[PDB]
Amino acid sequence: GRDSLIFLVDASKAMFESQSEDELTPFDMSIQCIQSVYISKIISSDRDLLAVVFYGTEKDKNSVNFKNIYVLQELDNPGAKRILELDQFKGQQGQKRFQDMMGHGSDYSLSEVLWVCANLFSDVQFKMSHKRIMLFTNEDNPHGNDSAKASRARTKAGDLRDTGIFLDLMHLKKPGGFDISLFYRDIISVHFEESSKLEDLLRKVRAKETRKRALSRLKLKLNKDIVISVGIYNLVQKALKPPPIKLYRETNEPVKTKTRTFNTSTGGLLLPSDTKRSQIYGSRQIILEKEETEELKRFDDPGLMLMGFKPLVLLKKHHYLRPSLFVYPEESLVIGSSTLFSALLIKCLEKEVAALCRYTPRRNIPPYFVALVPQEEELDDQKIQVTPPGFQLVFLPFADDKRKMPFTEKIMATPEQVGKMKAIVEKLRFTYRSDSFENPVLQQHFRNLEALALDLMEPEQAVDLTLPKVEAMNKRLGSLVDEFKELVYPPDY
Amino acid sequence: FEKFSGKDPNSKDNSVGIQLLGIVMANDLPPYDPQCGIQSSEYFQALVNNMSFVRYKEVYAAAAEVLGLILRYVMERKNILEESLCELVAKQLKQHQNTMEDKFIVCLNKVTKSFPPLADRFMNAVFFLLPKFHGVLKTLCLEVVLCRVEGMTELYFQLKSKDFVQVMRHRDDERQKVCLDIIYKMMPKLKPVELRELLNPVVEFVSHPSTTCREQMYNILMWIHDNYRDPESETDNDSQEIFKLAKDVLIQGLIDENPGLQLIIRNFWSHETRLPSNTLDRLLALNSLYSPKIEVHFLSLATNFLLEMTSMSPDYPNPMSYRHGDLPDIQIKHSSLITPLQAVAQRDPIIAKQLFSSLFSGILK
Amino acid sequence: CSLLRLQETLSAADRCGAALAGHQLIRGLGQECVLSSSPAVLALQTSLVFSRDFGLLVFVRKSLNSIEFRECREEILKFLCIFLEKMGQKIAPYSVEIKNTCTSVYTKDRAAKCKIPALDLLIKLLQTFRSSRLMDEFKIGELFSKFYGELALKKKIPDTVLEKVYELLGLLGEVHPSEMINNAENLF
Repeated sequence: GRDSLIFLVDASKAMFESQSEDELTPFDMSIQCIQSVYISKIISSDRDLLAVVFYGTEKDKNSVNFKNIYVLQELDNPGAKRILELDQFKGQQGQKRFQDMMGHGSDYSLSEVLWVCANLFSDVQFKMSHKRIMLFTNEDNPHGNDSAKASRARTKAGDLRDTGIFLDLMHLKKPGGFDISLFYRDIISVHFEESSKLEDLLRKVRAKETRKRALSRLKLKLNKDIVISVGIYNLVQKALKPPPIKLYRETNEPVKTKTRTFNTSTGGLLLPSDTKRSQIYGSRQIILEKEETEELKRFDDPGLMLMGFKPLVLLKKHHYLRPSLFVYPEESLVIGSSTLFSALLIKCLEKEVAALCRYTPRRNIPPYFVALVPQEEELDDQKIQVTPPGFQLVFLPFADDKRKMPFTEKIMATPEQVGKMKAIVEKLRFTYRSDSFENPVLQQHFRNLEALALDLMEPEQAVDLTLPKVEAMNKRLGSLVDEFKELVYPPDY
Repeated sequence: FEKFSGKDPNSKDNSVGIQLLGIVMANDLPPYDPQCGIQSSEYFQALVNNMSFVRYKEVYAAAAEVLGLILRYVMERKNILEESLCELVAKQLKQHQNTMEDKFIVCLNKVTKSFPPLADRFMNAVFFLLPKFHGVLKTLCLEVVLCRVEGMTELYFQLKSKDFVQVMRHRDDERQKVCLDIIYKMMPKLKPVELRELLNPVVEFVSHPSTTCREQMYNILMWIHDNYRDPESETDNDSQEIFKLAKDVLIQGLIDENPGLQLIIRNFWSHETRLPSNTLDRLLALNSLYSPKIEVHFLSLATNFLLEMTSMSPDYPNPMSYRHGDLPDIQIKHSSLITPLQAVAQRDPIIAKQLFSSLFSGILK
Repeated sequence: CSLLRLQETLSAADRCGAALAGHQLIRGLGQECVLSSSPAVLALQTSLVFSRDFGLLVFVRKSLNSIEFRECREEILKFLCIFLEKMGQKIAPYSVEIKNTCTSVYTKDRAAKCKIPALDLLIKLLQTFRSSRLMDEFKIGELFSKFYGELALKKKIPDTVLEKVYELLGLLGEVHPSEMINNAENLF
């Protein structure tokens, strides 16, 4: 449920060495990779557990008590001085000191290493799912000498994949990024792409957050006589942080502050009995029970009702407000809405018609009128899903929505502009994407925490464009905005 | 089959059919075949998927009874079609394992009870499984460990030192312990020092509970001790460091308490093995293993031993008014009866010293 | 001894963290505690066994923060409240000692309540609480009674442990001393 993800560096010998190359030991590149995912799960803050281990080496860290290994850490959600604790390992001083202080390279034996790290899959005491491992190697030859080691590769390998446990080798630059194809299968283990490097890892997880989540499950009675139960889902919440946590000063420790009510006149206490929930205006104070309030919500019950069918195009935006998060109607428990819900969306979409509902949130609420667009089902060859089949949970518009908005005259433009304006926008347009879109200015703080995480000087201080780039603005389009400026006006801004 | 066959998700109607089907099949190589393939093959299938069907166990023993015996079956006759059908039941299994944790495998396993004699399909899973199930806490060690370990059986022995090292002391906990007991069948296996390192718990945790543990434990401490047998051999010094350290244990096992049979087979072993066929020296080096004792009543033991020995049966064969007929009884009949009467009498008591005349007579004479 | 040695020893090595090790420890020696029982030998032999494992665990898990040992005090505290009935009396040293002890085990729930365990914590303390009680105390309890009757006087908590919400409110009634009784029956 909260799963496994694993760092590993191969060792024969020369790997922790740089191949005498003048940039880095690709070993070290791997080092910052480890840094990058383990750090990454600071941001993503993933109850997935992470692994740091090496092998193939001089001394050992393990419980399996064999040559050419080191544990680094056991499976973990991260730690600040788990980060720091591993932070020694950059730098040639830290290359070496890391190496020798631990000892660096002698021999190894492959599938031995398999059940090594696998036997870090032993380390699981908890609920995990994903078994995912990464070897760091340029190794062209595991060995030529004992091909019984090779049979051991092709032997235990299939076991460990069959173990559901999956390690691959990303294209880490042995020359050509690798030149080897040949025997390599064993070494390695909703439409997307793949990459050979860490940078993708780096930025991709710079802002990243939770993955496996579906929890509170409501229903929809369609009519009074027929059934569906409805899965509540958050495509997101407009995801925010785990928020500021109380820890006292020098003690550093959680306050375990509590709250109740003393009497605020006499030194006595107060109790929910002793108080109530009031509205007050003018002269009259008026007091009614926290109960009385919470059940004044009551109309029906948490649950949902097909309230009808509407033109989809009937409302585009005259309007908009707090989103649908996405309810997928459950079909395992209640199926046939497999079929029902299926052809529902089929034809209602065909009708450009939608199923209105009155949604009743959890432990009641006052419920509300909200449309449900049938959500279509979009999948390509490898099945990118932009539209998981379902409903758009479409809030209806209401008085408050319209509580105010002005109306007055409008003076209008001319085609003389649009002739240029269009292509002007063609310079201002970009094909956009699903991706690289956020409010990082909050991200920057879990950068600021990446600090104490590594305990270093300045953050990653990475780059997303949520802000426009001038060279392109003044580049592709140019100053034709001048033409527009003096079209109808000498502005002085 | 027909009757039964066709049960489905949440179908408790299987329950009868299954229970039977096992019990039926439980008879003796279902003749003219069960027709489980012959009237139709996929009677197989139904039985199989049926095994899968749900959390509800019932399939287990059923399948088990089926499947374990199913191979035990197919030996005496055409073996084939039974076979791969398993492999299905595997994929069934391998799923169940991978699909979700506990009930799935553990079922598969108590099932697999009758299953084994083809392996890794479960094993190299159960490899992590079981220990992770130390992760999964309680009776897995039983149900699991049990299952796996009789899974291990012949010709795994190697990494046991590792798989098994992941646990045993990880429980004091008890009634499972049959396992910790059972586990050691290795006569020529783990012989180098690793084994002794493994012997470290041997009587550590065997002490207090129902000795039912002790029974087989020591019982193989025999097998292994023969396997250590050091008669002026020196397979190694350390070898004999065991072999003795064994003996420490072993004669600590010459101490019976509640079960006599402890000391029974303990002894008769001591006889043909720990002893020669002899009186006199046996009396001598008898003492040899008495030193480490630091422990009492033993005297009775050594004695009574040599009371059995001193006459195996050269005793009664060589035994030396109705009142006028007791005259010859108190005139001439036999003195032999005394011999056991002595020992038995004399076995129980406290300071009895007649032992000591036996001693010195057993030497000074 | 194996009771006592194995407990204070293995439990002692456990002070670096135990997990299953301690718990089954707590189990076996604890559970095989009573199933192995004899008058004389085992009865009062325990009486010292129980005695000095009292003196132990108060210290031990008192120190221990939560961790594994929330579950260690599952194992124990269950074995505790059930080992109350072992001795209806001869309790006095362990009467008072366990009194402010399990008082502070309320406090151990007070460090971290809820989850799964801390339920089991206070819950097991509750049957730890009364069958313990012979009367035989005055303000050794009554003191406790006061701001127990505060600690439950308040504190939104799980639907489950809510027994404690009312737990001691009449158990303090069995504590006859007035003015706290006044406090409660006014409040209750």
